[PDB]
Amino acid sequence: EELLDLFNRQVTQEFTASQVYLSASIWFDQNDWEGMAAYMLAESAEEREHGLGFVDFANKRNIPIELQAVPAPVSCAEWSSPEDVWQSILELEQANTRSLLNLAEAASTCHDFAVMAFLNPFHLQQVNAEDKIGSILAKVTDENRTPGLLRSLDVVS
Amino acid sequence: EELLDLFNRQVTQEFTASQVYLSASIWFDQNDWEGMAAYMLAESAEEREHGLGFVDFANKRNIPIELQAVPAPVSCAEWSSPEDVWQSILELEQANTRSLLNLAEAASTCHDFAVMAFLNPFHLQQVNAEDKIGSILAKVTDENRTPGLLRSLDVVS
Amino acid sequence: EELLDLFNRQVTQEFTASQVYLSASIWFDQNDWEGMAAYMLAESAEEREHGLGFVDFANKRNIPIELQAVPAPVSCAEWSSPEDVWQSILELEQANTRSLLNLAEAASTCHDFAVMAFLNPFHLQQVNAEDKIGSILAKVTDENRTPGLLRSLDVVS
Amino acid sequence: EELLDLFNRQVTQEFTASQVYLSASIWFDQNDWEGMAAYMLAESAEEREHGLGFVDFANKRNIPIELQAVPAPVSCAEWSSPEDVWQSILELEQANTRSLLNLAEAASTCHDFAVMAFLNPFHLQQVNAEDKIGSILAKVTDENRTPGLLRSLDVVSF
Amino acid sequence: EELLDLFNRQVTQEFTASQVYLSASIWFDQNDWEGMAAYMLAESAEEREHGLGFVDFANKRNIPIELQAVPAPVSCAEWSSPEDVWQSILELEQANTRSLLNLAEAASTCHDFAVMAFLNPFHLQQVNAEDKIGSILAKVTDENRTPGLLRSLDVVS
Amino acid sequence: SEELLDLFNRQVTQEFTASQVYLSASIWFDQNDWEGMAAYMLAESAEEREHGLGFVDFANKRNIPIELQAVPAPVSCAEWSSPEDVWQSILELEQANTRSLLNLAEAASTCHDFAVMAFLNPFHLQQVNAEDKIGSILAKVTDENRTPGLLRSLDVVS
Ligand SMILES: [Fe+3]
Ligand SMILES: [Fe+3]
Ligand SMILES: [Fe+3]
Ligand SMILES: [Fe+3]
Ligand SMILES: [Fe+3]
Ligand SMILES: [Fe+3]
Ligand SMILES: [Fe+3]
Ligand SMILES: [Fe+3]
Ligand SMILES: [Fe+3]
Ligand SMILES: [Fe+3]
Ligand SMILES: [Fe+3]
Ligand SMILES: [Fe+3]
Ligand SMILES: [Fe+3]
Ligand SMILES: [Fe+3]
Ligand SMILES: [Fe+3]
Ligand SMILES: [Fe+3]
Ligand SMILES: [Fe+3]
Ligand SMILES: [Fe+3]
Ligand SMILES: [Fe+3]
Ligand SMILES: [Fe+3]
Ligand SMILES: [Fe+3]
Ligand SMILES: [Fe+3]
Ligand SMILES: [Fe+3]
Ligand SMILES: [Fe+3]
Ligand SMILES: [Fe+3]
Ligand SMILES: [Fe+3]
Ligand SMILES: [Fe+3]
Repeated sequence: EELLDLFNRQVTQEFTASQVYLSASIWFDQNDWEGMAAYMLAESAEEREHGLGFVDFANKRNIPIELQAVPAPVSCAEWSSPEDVWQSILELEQANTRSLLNLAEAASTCHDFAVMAFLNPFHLQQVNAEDKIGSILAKVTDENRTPGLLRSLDVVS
Repeated sequence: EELLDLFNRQVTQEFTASQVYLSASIWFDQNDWEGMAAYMLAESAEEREHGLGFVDFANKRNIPIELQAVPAPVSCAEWSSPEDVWQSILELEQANTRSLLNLAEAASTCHDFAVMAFLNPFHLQQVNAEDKIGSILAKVTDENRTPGLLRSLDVVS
Repeated sequence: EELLDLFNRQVTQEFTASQVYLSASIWFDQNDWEGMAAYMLAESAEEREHGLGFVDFANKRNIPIELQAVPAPVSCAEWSSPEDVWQSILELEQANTRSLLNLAEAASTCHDFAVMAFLNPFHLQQVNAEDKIGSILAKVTDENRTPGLLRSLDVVS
Repeated sequence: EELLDLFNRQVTQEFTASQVYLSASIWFDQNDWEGMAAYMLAESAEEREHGLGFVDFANKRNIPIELQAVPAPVSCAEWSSPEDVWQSILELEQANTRSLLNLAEAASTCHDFAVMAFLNPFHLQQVNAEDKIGSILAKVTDENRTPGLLRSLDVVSF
Repeated sequence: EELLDLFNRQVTQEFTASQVYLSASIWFDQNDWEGMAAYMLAESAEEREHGLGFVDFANKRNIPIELQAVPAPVSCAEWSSPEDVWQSILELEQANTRSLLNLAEAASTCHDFAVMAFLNPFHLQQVNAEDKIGSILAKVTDENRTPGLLRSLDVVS
Repeated sequence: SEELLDLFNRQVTQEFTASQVYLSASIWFDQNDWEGMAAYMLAESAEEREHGLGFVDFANKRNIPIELQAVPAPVSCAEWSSPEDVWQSILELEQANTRSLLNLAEAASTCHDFAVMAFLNPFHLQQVNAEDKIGSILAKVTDENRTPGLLRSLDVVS
């Protein structure tokens, strides 16, 4: 019952992303990027709400949910500049997107029209999230070419 | 530094309790106790906010946080009735209280007045939380003596 | 009483900090850093308000206060750029913190519960104050790596 | 004066009632009947207000008031269900009614028209108070026949 | 244990003070000091509210409370002037302060952080209460040096 | 101008000195339970500090280098034992704030420093107001304090 397992794992993936955003928030705060830290913190809350959405839909559709361990974030070990963090967040969102497309591909195989309809807005959110992060990362990578300049973006924007 | 250690453990414990309250709402939902499930769901969010509060203080005080795995909730698999769930949630809160007091003990021994001040409203919150859950459990245990009657409590949320 | 002595020293320490913030405001103003000047000026009034809070408590609790001289700020003479100012201010705040922690320890030993309670919000204020000065100093030190760029933090504030 | 004496005893009886209501609040609360607890709590403040009213009238009328001890409520030692509590509260109000009629009898005897006029709203309050408490007791006694049912109306109601 | 006892005594002391304040309102009213009487009456209600706050906390923390007798006030038999009343009220509050501090000592000894946190605002209120009473008494004692002058305090504040 | 810069610096010192003397006075009044008088001195302390900040602000704009001096420990408190003594000391403080403004203005006139003279003018008028008001309070205090308790009644009302 691959579909029920993938749905279950999607919840884990959402909560996993929430923790990694939190991890990014903490690294930014510890290094005095309060603007970038606030953005990561909001995204952490948003990834948790996506998870809660999946759980609620599962409850309604009698998809048994069993909550799994939420793994320790580990990219924070290696981050040493804002660019490192944003790049890890971009990889996280790309993985998020692949996991949703797998889910929707299993639903399609099983003719599970309800699940596919449920997933639609999420596919469009991922498009927007990858673009947004991609854009932030491009800015960060450009600005960090001059010492101190990126520190101006955080504060202003 | 056992203080740093206990502070990290507290963050973990708050997120752990968040997940346990989510598993409770899941079980309540799946068994058609929507009122009780709404309540657990809001407590889940609240525990997460307590975790965030600790993280924020730790950042400001240069207590380095490293996010740990959030363990899977274990007790659901054994719950059979609402009484079982409210009992596990009472134990959870009793544990929550214990670890706040341990943390506070270690702060005291260190003369860390800032940490003690920070924890005061959580100590008072814990008193309230254990009271409220104790009270709910007593009602549940009294009302469940008549078949069907507890379902009536549940349509009071 | 050493408690009495320390309580009186704390008043002087708050007024001393007010003067030193004022000295910084002056140095910033004379050097055309109006945004940083305004910020230091507001911190000078706040420090004076803390002094006054201690004085008022002392009157109420029969701690005799005798006001001491407020020494001339000395660090201005050596400041050459905004980094030097902000680093002196961070030191000032670290010393404000230590003096409050010593007062609290003296209060603890005498079982002076009222003094300990009165001090709690100042312990938490200090945590915030050090985090905030720490974070400005980090930005200032990063942005001053490019000529003129820090002058852009000041105006955009 | 028997009147001065009864007037002072009236004050004591009110403050005693206030304490007994408070002990009922505490038993309810400790036993997780928060609605019944809130009711008793509000009744304790009301009884205190009746005592203060008597005190104020006494001062105006030059009846010297000497505040007496308010004894420890002791029935809580033996309460074990809400029914026991409300039974004790009914007895309490029947006693409040009796000390009021004693005071009024003595006032009538002495032709103290002012005192009797002062007492009239209290005589009507007691009527209402005894009626309300008796009705709550009848409800509690009927509901407690089915396990759990009483609890379900502490919550919904009070 | 010492904590449950002291906690019960504290409720007793608050209700006793409530009666003592009532007793003073009585004495003032009987002697045509309506202003001072109204003030004592408000204080009587306020002490009663403190007692109820302790009771509520004890309920929540499972500190069994059993209400003790409220003794007959007895200072009233000896009061001859406003000054004697206000002197008894000062001693009353100094005794209120004493017992709070003992309760706090005992809580500290047991590491009862919740009780200590609950007590902190009462410690600060006692400081204010003793100040205010000390100050009223100074005024009464000064003003009563000229016949009839104290009747002025009363009809104004 | 050298004596003009020095006097302008001393003027800053004088305002903050006065601010601390007024605070000393608030503390003495509070400790002796004159709350009304205490609140008035505290308000004055803040206002004196504001005047100082106004001088600092003008100095900065005019490029008069300000170096902040020690603010001395107030010492009149040691001597005060009634409200009269506190108010007299405050009158003499405002009389010295006045002399010191007039000195400054004298140096500026000499130097033809028109902007400084313009800047001082409202402070000259304020000092008139301040010496008049302290004078009036001190006369009231000294009159009232001839009857025991009387002064106390008017801290409390006014
Ligand atoms: Fe978003
Ligand atoms: Fe997501
Ligand atoms: Fe997003
Ligand atoms: Fe986003
Ligand atoms: Fe928690
Ligand atoms: Fe909790
Ligand atoms: Fe909760
Ligand atoms: Fe809550
Ligand atoms: Fe601030
Ligand atoms: Fe600040
Ligand atoms: Fe400070
Ligand atoms: Fe600050
Ligand atoms: Fe009633
Ligand atoms: Fe009623
Ligand atoms: Fe009623
Ligand atoms: Fe009554
Ligand atoms: Fe009654
Ligand atoms: Fe009070
Ligand atoms: Fe009060
Ligand atoms: Fe008061
Ligand atoms: Fe009290
Ligand atoms: Fe009191
Ligand atoms: Fe003035
Ligand atoms: Fe001035
Ligand atoms: Fe002046
Ligand atoms: Fe003035
Ligand atoms: Fe003025």
